[PDB]
Amino acid sequence: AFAVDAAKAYKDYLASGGQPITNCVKMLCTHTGTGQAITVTPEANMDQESFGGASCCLYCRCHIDHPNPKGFCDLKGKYVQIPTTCANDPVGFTLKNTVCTVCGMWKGYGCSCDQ
Amino acid sequence: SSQAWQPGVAMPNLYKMQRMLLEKCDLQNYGDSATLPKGIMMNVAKYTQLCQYLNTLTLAVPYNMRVIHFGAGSDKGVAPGTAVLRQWLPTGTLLVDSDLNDFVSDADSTLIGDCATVHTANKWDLIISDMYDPKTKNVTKENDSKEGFFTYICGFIQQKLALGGSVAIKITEHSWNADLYKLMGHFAWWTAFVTNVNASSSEAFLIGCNYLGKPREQIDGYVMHANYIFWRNTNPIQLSSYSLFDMSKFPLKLRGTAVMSLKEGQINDMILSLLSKGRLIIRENNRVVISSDVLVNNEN
Ligand SMILES: Nc1ncnc2c1c(I)cn2[C@@H]1O[C@H](CO)[C@@H](O)[C@H]1O
Ligand SMILES: [Zn+2]
Ligand SMILES: [Zn+2]
Repeated sequence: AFAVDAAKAYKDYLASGGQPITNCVKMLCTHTGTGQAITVTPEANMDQESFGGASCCLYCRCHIDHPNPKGFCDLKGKYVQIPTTCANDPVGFTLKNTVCTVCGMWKGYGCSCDQ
Repeated sequence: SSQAWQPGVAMPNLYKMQRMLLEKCDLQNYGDSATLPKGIMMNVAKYTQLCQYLNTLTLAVPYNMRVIHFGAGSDKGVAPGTAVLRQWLPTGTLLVDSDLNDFVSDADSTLIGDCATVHTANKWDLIISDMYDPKTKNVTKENDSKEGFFTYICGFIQQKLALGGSVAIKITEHSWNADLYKLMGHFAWWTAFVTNVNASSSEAFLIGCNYLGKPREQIDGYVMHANYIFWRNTNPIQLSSYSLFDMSKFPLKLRGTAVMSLKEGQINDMILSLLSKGRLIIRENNRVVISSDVLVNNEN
């Protein structure tokens, strides 16, 4: 079957110098949270921004089916923590990275499990 | 000030008691804009301040709380206000939102269409509306009570707001409804709340606190809106984002308020007192079921 590869398209578009998706919904919070990647309430630490999840989901924002047989969205209804250094492109960040299934931190941005 | 360190300013009781005539609204800081924290949307700041204020009221906060949010979309296609509400509300709160125009949301369920098409089987503990038509801001025409979605909201409150529940409905100088003010008299308490980040606007949130299902007070909505405008016209509010920087006590406390199903004959004065204190919600505790009417038409 033919299916649009939306993730590859955004990644290629970024590399080509396209402006990252904007209007991701950044939350006010204490910035004293756990720092885990995807949480039921904002959990940014001092090095992170917390965003409304739907607004950082490429599939939600571009009105395309989620890459999941169930069509279930990982981010909608939750909050995603983005390193402040990457918060200019929360959608790119969530797309290009992965959450540790053990500690819940972003691999390489908080996960200390291979230490 | 004092005021500048609050999330905003609530209409002083003495203004509510006046009998003013409706005048044009001329705000001294009409052109000012608040300096928002870096990267924060106006609607996030505004809803944060609204919720900070609601934290000071006697809201009923049951388990299995149900909240519906009208006017939740944006020209950007996202729902900043819903995102703040879901952060504020206890985890597990059922949150439904809606807007005329399509948008993506963190709500548990979203309905796209005119709010007049929306129906729910269940009652609600909190109703938030940011609905607004900017075509109402027409300074060249008389400022009469508006109908449209305000007519829907008034009926929706009377039919589907649990006793003990509360509302926050956005108004402006020109976006208002007299019956909605009159319905504020059916709550234990009410105010018009102006956020400090948006204090240069005639916007306010008309807040009804603890619904009683009957009038506690007879309010003339035409006069009351005139009273609101008179307050705004004579009380410049200093733009302020100070409260946004202190989010430590932001989440709404899950009070576990009691929910009972009761028939009208059972609502005695002791129940009414409990309702008025934020200590009771009266409604079915059944499933939340919603729908939107869809008009079917041909083009061929
Ligand atoms: N009758 C309606 N039913 C539902 N939503 C409504 C309306 C009207 I009139 C306006 N809006 C929504 O209000 C948002 C703020 O202007 C906007 O997002 C706008 O779309
Ligand atoms: Zn999604
Ligand atoms: Zn890990």
